[PDB]
Amino acid sequence: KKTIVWFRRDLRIEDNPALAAAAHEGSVFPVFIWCPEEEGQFYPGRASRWWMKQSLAHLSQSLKALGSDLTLIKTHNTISAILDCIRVTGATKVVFNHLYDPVSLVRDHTVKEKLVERGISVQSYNGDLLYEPWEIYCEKGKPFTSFNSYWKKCLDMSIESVMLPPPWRLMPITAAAEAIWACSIEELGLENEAEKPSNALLTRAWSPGWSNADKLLNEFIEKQLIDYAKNSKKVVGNSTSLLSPYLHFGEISVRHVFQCARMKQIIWARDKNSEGEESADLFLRGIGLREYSRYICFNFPFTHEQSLLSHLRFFPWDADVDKFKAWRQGRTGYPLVDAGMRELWATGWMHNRIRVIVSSFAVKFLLLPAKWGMKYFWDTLLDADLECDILGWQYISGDNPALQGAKYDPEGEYIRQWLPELARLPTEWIHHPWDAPLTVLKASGVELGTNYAKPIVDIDTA
Amino acid sequence: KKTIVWFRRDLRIEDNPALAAAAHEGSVFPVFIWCPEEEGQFYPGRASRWWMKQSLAHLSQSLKALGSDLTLIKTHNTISAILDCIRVTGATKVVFNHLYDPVSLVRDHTVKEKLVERGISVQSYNGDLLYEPWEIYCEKGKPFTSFNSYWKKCLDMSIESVMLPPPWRLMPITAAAEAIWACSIEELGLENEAEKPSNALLTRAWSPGWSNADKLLNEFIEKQLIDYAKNSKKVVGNSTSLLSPYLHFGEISVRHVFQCARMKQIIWARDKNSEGEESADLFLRGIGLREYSRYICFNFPFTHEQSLLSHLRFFPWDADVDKFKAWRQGRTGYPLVDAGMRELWATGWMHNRIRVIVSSFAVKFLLLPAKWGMKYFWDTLLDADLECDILGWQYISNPALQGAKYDPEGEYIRQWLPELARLPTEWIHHPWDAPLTVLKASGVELGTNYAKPIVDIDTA
Amino acid sequence: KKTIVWFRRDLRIEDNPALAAAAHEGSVFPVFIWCPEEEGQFYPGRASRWWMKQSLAHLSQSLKALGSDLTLIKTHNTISAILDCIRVTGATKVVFNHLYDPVSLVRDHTVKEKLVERGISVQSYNGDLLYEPWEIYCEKGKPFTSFNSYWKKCLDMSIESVMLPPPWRLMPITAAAEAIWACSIEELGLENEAEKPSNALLTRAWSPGWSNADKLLNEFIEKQLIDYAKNSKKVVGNSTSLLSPYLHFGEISVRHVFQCARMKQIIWARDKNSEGEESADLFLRGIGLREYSRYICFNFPFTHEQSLLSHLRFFPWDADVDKFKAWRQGRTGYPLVDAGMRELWATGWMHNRIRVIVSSFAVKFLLLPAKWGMKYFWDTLLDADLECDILGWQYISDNPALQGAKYDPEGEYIRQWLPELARLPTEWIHHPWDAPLTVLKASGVELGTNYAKPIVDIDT
Amino acid sequence: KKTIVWFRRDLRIEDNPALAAAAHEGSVFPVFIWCPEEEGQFYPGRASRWWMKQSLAHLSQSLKALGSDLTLIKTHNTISAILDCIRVTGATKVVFNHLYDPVSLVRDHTVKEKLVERGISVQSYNGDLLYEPWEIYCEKGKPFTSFNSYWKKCLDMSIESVMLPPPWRLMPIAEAIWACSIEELGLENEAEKPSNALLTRAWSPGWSNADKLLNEFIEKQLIDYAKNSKKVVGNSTSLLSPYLHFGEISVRHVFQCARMKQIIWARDKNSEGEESADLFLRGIGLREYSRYICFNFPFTHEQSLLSHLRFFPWDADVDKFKAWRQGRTGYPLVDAGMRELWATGWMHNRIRVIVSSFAVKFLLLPAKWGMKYFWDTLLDADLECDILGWQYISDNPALQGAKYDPEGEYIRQWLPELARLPTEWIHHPWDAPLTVLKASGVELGTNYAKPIVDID
Ligand SMILES: Cc1cc2nc3c(=O)[nH]c(=O)nc-3n(C[C@H](O)[C@H](O)[C@H](O)COP(=O)(O)OP(=O)(O)OC[C@H]3O[C@@H](n4cnc5c(N)ncnc54)[C@H](O)[C@@H]3O)c2cc1C
Ligand SMILES: Cc1cc2nc3c(=O)[nH]c(=O)nc-3n(C[C@H](O)[C@H](O)[C@H](O)COP(=O)(O)OP(=O)(O)OC[C@H]3O[C@@H](n4cnc5c(N)ncnc54)[C@H](O)[C@@H]3O)c2cc1C
Ligand SMILES: Cc1cc2nc3c(=O)[nH]c(=O)nc-3n(C[C@H](O)[C@H](O)[C@H](O)COP(=O)(O)OP(=O)(O)OC[C@H]3O[C@@H](n4cnc5c(N)ncnc54)[C@H](O)[C@@H]3O)c2cc1C
Repeated sequence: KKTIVWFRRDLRIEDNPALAAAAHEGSVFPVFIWCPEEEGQFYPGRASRWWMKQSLAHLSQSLKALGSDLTLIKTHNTISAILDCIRVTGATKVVFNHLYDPVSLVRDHTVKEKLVERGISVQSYNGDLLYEPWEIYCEKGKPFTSFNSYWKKCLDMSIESVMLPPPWRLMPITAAAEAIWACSIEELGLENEAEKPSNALLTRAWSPGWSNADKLLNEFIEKQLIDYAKNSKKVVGNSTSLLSPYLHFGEISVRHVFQCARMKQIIWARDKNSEGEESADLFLRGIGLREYSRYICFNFPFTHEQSLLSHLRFFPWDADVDKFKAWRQGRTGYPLVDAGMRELWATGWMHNRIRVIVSSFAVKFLLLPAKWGMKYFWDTLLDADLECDILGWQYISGDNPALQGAKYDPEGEYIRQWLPELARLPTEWIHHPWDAPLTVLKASGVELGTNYAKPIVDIDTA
Repeated sequence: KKTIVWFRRDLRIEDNPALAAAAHEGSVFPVFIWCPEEEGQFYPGRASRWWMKQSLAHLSQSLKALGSDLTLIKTHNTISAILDCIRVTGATKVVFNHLYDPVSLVRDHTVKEKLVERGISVQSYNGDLLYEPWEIYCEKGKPFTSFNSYWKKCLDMSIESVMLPPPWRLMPITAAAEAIWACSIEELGLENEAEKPSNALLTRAWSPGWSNADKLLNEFIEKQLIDYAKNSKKVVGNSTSLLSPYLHFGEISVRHVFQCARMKQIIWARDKNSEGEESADLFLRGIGLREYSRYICFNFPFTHEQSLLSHLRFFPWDADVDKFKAWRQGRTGYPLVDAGMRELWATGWMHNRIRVIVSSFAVKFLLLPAKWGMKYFWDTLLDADLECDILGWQYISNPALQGAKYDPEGEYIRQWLPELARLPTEWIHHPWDAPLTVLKASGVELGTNYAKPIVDIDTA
Repeated sequence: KKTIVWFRRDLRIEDNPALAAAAHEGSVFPVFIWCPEEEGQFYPGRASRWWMKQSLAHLSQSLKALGSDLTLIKTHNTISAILDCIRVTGATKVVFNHLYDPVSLVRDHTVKEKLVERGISVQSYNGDLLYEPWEIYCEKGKPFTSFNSYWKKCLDMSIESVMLPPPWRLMPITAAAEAIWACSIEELGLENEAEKPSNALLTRAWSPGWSNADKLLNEFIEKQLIDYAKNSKKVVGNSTSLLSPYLHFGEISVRHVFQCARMKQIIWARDKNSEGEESADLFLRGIGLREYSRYICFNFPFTHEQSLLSHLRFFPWDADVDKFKAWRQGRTGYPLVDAGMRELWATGWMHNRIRVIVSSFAVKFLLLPAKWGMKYFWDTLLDADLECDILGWQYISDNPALQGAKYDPEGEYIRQWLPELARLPTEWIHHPWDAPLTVLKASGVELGTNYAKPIVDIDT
Repeated sequence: KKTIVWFRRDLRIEDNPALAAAAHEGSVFPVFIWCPEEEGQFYPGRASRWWMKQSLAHLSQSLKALGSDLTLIKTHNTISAILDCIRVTGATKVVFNHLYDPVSLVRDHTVKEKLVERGISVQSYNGDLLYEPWEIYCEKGKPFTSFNSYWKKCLDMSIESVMLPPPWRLMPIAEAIWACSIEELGLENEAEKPSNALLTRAWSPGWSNADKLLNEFIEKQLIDYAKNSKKVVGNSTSLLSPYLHFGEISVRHVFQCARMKQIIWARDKNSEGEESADLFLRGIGLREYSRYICFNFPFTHEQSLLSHLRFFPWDADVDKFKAWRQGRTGYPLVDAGMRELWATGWMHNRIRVIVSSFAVKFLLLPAKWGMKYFWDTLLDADLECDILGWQYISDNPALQGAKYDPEGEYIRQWLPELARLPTEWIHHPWDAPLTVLKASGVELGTNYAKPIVDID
């Protein structure tokens, strides 16, 4: 009994329907493979690379308490290093968890069918979704189009796979020679040397590792799930889940956040505390958006499999740099649009709606190439998914700054935290200081120019 | 397409494997049967009757939120009433859970028989035990007999069940005709109006219902599981888990107690938190006693002699009434056993230490018969589970020595016997022999505001 | 220049105006004189004495942080005693505080007129009361007669006392070997020997020392004083302030608490929190009664000229000593009565509402001589003063079926002290002997075996 | 019987010996006079002028509960109105509290010189100090030279006054000439009204709040004053400066409870606390040294400046100074100053000396030219204390920034741009070699103003 477990994005030792199977047959030794030779343009971002650089030491320490080791390996020809350890340990099946980005379904399918050459087979599993992306059908076996009708379907199926248990103890493979070309994390070029501390001060407002995701989940529900309904439009403060980074990397089983959040939604329904019950629907509706991402990405091919889906690939964005240089620096001249970008670079996370503020501003007002923008988004955000992000820059494809600010920001407290220079305007007309009278600004300490960035462009022509 | 569940001691829906398994094949219809006289002498006790009357009503709301209603039949011909309720819907399935009491075992092999022979399908499930007591083997087909040997093997076979989720939208069928006599719990014979006002005062210390179980669990594991290894032996107040009733009635799925109490055990091991790693494995071994009862009842053969298997069937040695009239009134004299019985009579629960002190003195020194022993616990103890009771007495078949390891400061005796508010611990645990002056200066004159020790410990 | 500060019942450093006045002239060194040969019948009780022994030792450490050393002395005659201190110190002035009990006014009256013969200036300083018992008169200069006729007159006073700070550094003065006839505490003997191991169990519910006082008052006012209206008549739990013993021994200054609430009340006086405003008023009146007590004990006849009003020794007494030893052991039957004495004997303190029940008991429903009723209270109350206490046995000189719901609605007070009634329904606990047998036997209470019978019929 | 107490800078009813001194007698009538033209330059700034608005709104609502009333007289001339209200009410006493600033010193003496004509006696009471500087004459009348020399004699001679009780009853007793409302007594202008809105987030005036910050501070954080006082980060300071300035809390009562817990920790041998206490009462301490020099000599011995800073020429220009309140001085340790001081009206002491010392020693502006601006925006504008520190001044942005900002998170809280540099660089970005610059998000000149200075 010898089996290899290949790890991609399931760095958790609780509710893994790939790992959990392996503990039955016999001993194992896991494997992480990093091959930057095949990703083409889909190479990871700048801090997302940082993320994997951190949880690994957290995870690999975990097997040292369950009696084994995660054994990292770099290479170009993943098949060969697979062919290597197949030669050095004599296991027969290589279990693993599915992936759904279309830079992976080509990688998996080819390596498996080239793995039968040695009479070597494989069983793939589902360890990151609620429903299969091939389960939901219409009446005639077609793909849905409206998520709302989609969510009703998944909401009344109630069929899951299993919430498996955690294994008791691993069966460890002894060792092997050093002809696999890598042993330690540093040789993996996840993070460059010139930016090692500079890309490390995000550790104040973050702490990866599934051990952390457990603390953050339990502390979340009992404390502030009752107020998620009356906070999801509040951009200020930690007013939402903050479980975006963990989910993309598979550190907390989303089919576990679906139970431990479900078993509270029933309690308030029993007590008829309809306030708390109403907050639970938007949350679970939240996760359901994520299914709409991948399910479409598999039923339809991603963005038509080309540059963009059907219409926005050759739109004449102004072929200019400094505005694009200005869009990210935080000097566009607007309170909102410049607000978060001073914070995006600060901790690599923004509210879910503010992103939809900043996003539409560039392509629809600055007229800059989204490829220059989305690439920056992939370049900077922690949890920069491949599938949902391209969904994000489709709903943003098809806004008076005054009105939407008050609803999003009622009392002018957000801008005062990420733009301290404007801490002396009245709560009225703060979000659009260029519209107020000239003399009231003199009443404050805001003078556009040398002490505050004038607006790059205005809506009068925009 | 149509099924009829049948709850016996699984008053819970989160992880009810005999429940979700019915939700997928169509529609369901819950039921609860009461066995008034087919229990013979195994009629549940007084207090234990009360806990059920508070658990069901709370539970009846819970399934109501899911869109269904629990029905309640009271008869001594279970196969008959179940055979009647079948013809109201024509279901081909009747699910339940596996139980190992000597009276429902025989009740179960027949009900399937009268159903399989009559030909209507039925599935059982397992939802009360991690390991089924037929799985564990020693070499080929023999059982173990040393619990440490048993537990040493359970820690090395992780193959077990899979905790399901709770369903979403349950659909009953019709509930058409009440000819099955859909009796109400108030119409169900659970208590007596004469004694009813007294028993309701138990709510000052407990609150039944499965939903309260969860709010206690997270209240437990996140707060005091880290130091349970240094609070199990301190009899005073609330130290232990206080889960014993909720696990007897299936108020909470035991396995989920074994997940959320393991993940908080692997974290400390990774962190070198050597203290917490000790207190974790003195709780998960705590549950381990629980299975070991079940594994002796079924796979070891039952009491071939009377209920007490092969130890005490000849030497009761007494038929007194006044002594038994004195042992349960807290007028014994020993200021440790007295502090218990008033604790039991006041809240219907004791700590595991005291449950082995009031017993040992109840037989080794008071000369009373064992049979009188078990039933009095059997009538009042909230968590009176029979399998975990014969184990309680076969473990047993001066207090100052044992007065130190369990309660050193003597804080306990000054909570339930306030007459001794002015005695130091050097004489609180045995007043009969203290110096004559110390009793005078304190508010204790033997016999007048406290009775002497009922039997001399020194000789007998 | 050189002075001798005298400590009698004001063991505090903050706001001791007799001391701060001597914090300007020169060097000071404290003194505590003891003589158990001048009080005779006024010898403070058993639990009273332990308060001194557990407050002085707390005080002495506080004065040594400022460069001083409280000396302690025994003597048969204080006059000859203090003259010894002149023998070595050779100081010049003498400052003390005023008292009002009938034993001190005679002694201290001799002190002034017997030290001027030695050409020694001597002063007093009234730092224990709010208003002088002699300054308040009627319009015609006669005294008042009734409390409420007096309290309104005391809410508009002009010539107030003064608040003081604590000095920084005290210049001590070392004279010679300690003294004649005595030592620190050993020869004064605040406690006998064998009584010591028992008394220490009082520390669980009290902690002497003025340093603990300030922690309490700040903890009491800004946390509990808002609800004093709704807790003044609830017997269970720490309803009232729990300040009585400190304010007797002067461990806190009465003119500092009275300020700390008035400045507090005016805050609520602005926001229209009358319910918070009104509860503040009762505590204010609570100080009014106590001050009222010192009034009539000075300008009205000395203890009314007798323990019984002037003679009051002829009416029916029927001295049956059996009940007395029967009463104070808490075995009388009336569960509220025996509730008290099982708290009075375990923490040396009761709620004042309770103290008017039992006090009515020993004389009315039992006919015992009142002097037997003081000898117990004086012997075990931790705040057994002389002046307010005589008021207690004078304010009195009612059916429990009613007042039971008056002061303990749900009956929590009985079940905390008497646990054997833990299974009566609440509407019967306050009077069991009216119960029907179908509920006594149905509960665990058998009148006459474990819980004593009524000592006497209520219609007697 | 009636007496006219005269509230000047003691807006509180607790421990006010200029008020309760009337209570022994009888009816009173409080009045508050303002004159925006007799103070000349000392016309209080925008910051302090706003603070006055809340307290009087808070005191008037306070005294009325005692069955009384407090008008709001305004005048062209102070001495005139008092004799005017005299005739209307016909009292015999006009008590008030002292103020030891020379601009108002002579004023009270001017009214002590006119009241003896009418034959109504006056009584001034000590309501701001533990030691009214007349008694502390040492060595027969030669004042001290340092502070600690001054702070020592008072200790061994620690005689004080008696903390007087609060009052119980205030039975009180036409147009007090051309009586004016609250808003005609202009403390604000029309424009600056809404901009004063956000300042409420930082403070909440009123004597009824001073006690809370007092009692909360004494029993919660006074242990950590010895270890937090040299930390710019967070709230590691009492923040009791304004509440103490306007007489909203009796300064001696603060010394009382402080000394109480001090000796308490001496009992339990908590040696760590006992240094936390003695350091703190030193904090109130040097305040007393301010008025001690301001009495025995007028401030700077005659005028606003001692005798010197008229030579030693300045960098006569405003575009330099125009940067300062704009907070573009390059050094984030300074530009973290103005961005706060502009937005809160308060700065920690240590930052205050590193910003104050800058304008004269590096920017080289006129010293008075910067002091005046502080009077406009610091919520604690006080001549007898502002001139103290400015006379206290007359280093390295990294060598000193290390003690008071170990992680720099104080800068990443007020300077949202620089949130991505290592802690050992964020005080002087120009030293960070270029490899750590473009990788980080800052390029000086566009993403952050270049330091307009030569560092040496
Ligand atoms: C004479 C006698 C009779 C008893 N009768 C019962 C009975 O009817 N029902 C009952 O549940 N327990 C019985 N016990 C055991 C004991 O009362 C309980 O197991 C335990 O004290 C309950 O406290 P707890 O819930 O805090 O236990 P904790 O140890 O704090 O944790 C709760 C869990 O501990 C388990 N556990 C701990 N010790 C034992 C044990 N010795 N045997 C079985 N399970 C154990 C329980 O199953 C329960 O699920 C008896 C013991 C004796 C000596
Ligand atoms: C029969 C009888 C006997 C009493 N014997 C004593 C005694 O020996 N010693 C003693 O100190 N008090 C005695 N009292 C007064 C009162 O019962 C106690 O002071 C009791 O402690 C009041 O509760 P408290 O002080 O804890 O309430 P708190 O709120 O803690 O105290 C209120 C304050 O007001 C005073 N006070 C309140 N009510 C009264 C009152 N009716 N008379 C006098 N002062 C009052 C208390 O001394 C205290 O300073 C007696 C009262 C009665 C009716
Ligand atoms: C150049 C300079 C000018 C200043 N101008 C003023 C001014 O106009 N108004 C003003 O109120 N304060 C002034 N200060 C004092 C200093 O600004 C205060 O410490 C700070 O503004 C408030 O902090 P704090 O009250 O919480 O200090 P804490 O120590 O927590 O407060 C204790 C109290 O002691 C006094 N105090 C504290 N530090 C000092 C100090 N360094 N010098 C004098 N007294 C002090 C204050 O009354 C303060 O409220 C000045 C200090 C300097 C160096």
